[PDB]
Amino acid sequence: GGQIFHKAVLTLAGYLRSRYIEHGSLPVTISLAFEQNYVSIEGDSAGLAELVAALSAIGNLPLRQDLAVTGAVDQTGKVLAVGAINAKVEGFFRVCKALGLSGTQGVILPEANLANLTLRAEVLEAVRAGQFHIYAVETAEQALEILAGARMEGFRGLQEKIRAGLEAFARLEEGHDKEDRE
Amino acid sequence: VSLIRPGAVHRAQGGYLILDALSLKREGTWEAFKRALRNGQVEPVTEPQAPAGLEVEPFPIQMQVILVGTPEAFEGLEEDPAFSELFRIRAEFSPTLPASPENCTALGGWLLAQGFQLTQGGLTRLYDEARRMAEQRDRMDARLVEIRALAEEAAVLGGGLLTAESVEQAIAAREHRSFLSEEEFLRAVQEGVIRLRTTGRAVGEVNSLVVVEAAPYWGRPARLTARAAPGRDHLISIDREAGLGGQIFHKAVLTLAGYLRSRYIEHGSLPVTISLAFEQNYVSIEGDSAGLAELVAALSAIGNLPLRQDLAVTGAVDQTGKVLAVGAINAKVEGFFRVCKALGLSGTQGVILPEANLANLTLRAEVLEAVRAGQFHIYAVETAEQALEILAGARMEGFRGLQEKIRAGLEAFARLEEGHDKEDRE
Amino acid sequence: APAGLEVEPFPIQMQVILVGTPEAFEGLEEDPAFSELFRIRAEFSPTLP
Amino acid sequence: MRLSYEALEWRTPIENSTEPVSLPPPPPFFGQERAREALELAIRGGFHAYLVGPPSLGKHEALLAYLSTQSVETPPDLLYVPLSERKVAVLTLPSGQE
Amino acid sequence: MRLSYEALEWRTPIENSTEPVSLPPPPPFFGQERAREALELAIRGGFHA
Repeated sequence: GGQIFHKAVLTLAGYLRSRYIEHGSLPVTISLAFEQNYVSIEGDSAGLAELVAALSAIGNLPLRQDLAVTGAVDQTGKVLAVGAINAKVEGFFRVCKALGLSGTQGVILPEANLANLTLRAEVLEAVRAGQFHIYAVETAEQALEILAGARMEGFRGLQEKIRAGLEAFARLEEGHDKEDRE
Repeated sequence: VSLIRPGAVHRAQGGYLILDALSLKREGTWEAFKRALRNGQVEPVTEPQAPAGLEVEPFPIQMQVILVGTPEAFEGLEEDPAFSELFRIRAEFSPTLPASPENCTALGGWLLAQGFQLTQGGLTRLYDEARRMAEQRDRMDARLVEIRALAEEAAVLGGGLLTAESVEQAIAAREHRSFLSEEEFLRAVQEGVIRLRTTGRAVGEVNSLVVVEAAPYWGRPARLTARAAPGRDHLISIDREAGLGGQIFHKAVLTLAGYLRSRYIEHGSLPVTISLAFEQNYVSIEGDSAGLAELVAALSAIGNLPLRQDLAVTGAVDQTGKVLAVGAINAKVEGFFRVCKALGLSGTQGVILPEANLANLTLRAEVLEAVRAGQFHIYAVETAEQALEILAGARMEGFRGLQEKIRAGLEAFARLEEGHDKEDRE
Repeated sequence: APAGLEVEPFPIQMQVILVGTPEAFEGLEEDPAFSELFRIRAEFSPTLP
Repeated sequence: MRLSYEALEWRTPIENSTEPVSLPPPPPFFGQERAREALELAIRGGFHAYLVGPPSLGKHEALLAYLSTQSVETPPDLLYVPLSERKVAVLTLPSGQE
Repeated sequence: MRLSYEALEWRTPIENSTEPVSLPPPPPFFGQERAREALELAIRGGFHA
């Protein structure tokens, strides 16, 4: 991975670079990692989960953990469909039902995958009972709005908190360049 | 003596021996054949099981050999100076014929000689389809077996008589029989699995037209996006640098970078980094020719220009901004028309294609009907600035022009990066 | 065979219909003879409406 | 520029698809005057030629149809005659004599 | 966008499930009209499909 540029990393970097321009560059380095080894990662598609996690790390936004997040994303932040959407939704439902359904768990999935959503009878029954929720999103900003439980625009909106976090990181890196001064 | 078998050499004495160069070297025969021709004689092939066999006198070669094959077949043969010394006459076949009423009548006569029953309309349709095959408006395809195959299918579908309707049905069926991948793609587009904007405007994204490698004869649109950020002047092509793209320079990236660097000089370098990406990885990108769509998307990202999305953009571009002809222009235009018709023709959709490709624009009947009805528009451009003017719906020059907006966007990016310099000093 | 029989070539009066996966035919479509012999392609959609 | 329909219409207009066509067969290599003249030279001169072209042009059949209309002086009869039980030579006789 | 259950329900509703079905055999290549028409052409014309 030293010289191999990954289309996923390039996509996430392009989104973050073009979306937040108030400094000559993104003043922050983001480390993304699955804390497990059963994950087969695709280097060709940037996950929506990776993007929302990066945005939360930057803006220090507490995301809801009851909602799982799936879906690819492109550098414009549009959420693209992913394969095996049924498998993923049903897997998260299995994990949630194992630990006991809290009545608020759910999955944030691409709206592009609505034509592939053929969930099992138990997932649909939990959805009808209100014990499980499916959120279809088109842009990563929608996913972040659902996860962080707030809107992007407006005062105290998520985008302002992200810009504030970026400002703080820029101040810290230019603080090390203050050390470079003297 | 009575067991000598006559070969092609003997059966051709005083006549012509038509060989296939592909068969000559597929079977390693060309070397011995060349020795025979140069020597003018040959003895029949003997077995290694003969004690002493017969003392056959070498058979005189009194024929004219006429090799046949594709240029690729002869490439492997025209190296030795003996070949060009033996076969001095090269009878090369143009893959196309001048599309003239004389060639149309000649095709009609050739088909009649082949046994088909044509009508004037059926012959006309076959001739037009030959031109379509040639991908040229003034050259019909010379592949007469392919026209005969289509004629056979048309005769079957029309009951032996090749009327205009029968040939149209044969062509439609020929397409339909290979239309599965595009059927799945159009279903994905209609269901929403693949989201294409064919209406409204968007910044930094455009509908390029690509040919898929899963079917290298069907064109379809691809959402191509460009994002501009402050930084060094380097231009990233995400789809060309997804592994094996860092120190291998791409002629397309170099072309786009050269255009952008030379075109906008008000800072020591382009103060912006542009990431160009296709979503929907069904795109077989070409790292050998910069796309006009790539350039207009980059320019829109830089200048924050809301390009029209109902227009698809195709065509290569060189570092001067001149739009170059592209292959499979018919496939691309008809693919975008298919996508737009699936989602319903808004009446303003269209394609921006190189004016260099007007000689190749032999569009299907439905695309032409939509054009005549004003439901579909074809814009021929020579310069990338013209394509941008059509997409963004404004002129480049003058006040509130696209060029000044691009310069303003570049100024803003330069100010952001020199504000990073502000922080570098402070 | 010492010299075998002098058999006349058997005429081919059938219609060949090769059946397989698109992967199987890819290795076969590189021949301008293939597309010249097998000109009708009957593709099966992996799904039905 | 917005291309008009007329600038895009390329199909030669039909006027009667209901009229069967009667056309004489075309000369071999019609529309292929380069190859036809090359072959005329190779035949008039007895040079060995070689037909080059993309596949499916029908070069093989056009070539045979063109050669069939040629006419060379009657070739002499060539045959193998044994001069001994081991030595067999080539004999050339007037045509029809073998 | 919280998808309602109705927007997610995809299963064909069963109006009665204990009634043995009696259905005529479908034509070969049902739902495969592309391949069926390709084969009809290949048969009517004697082409190799």
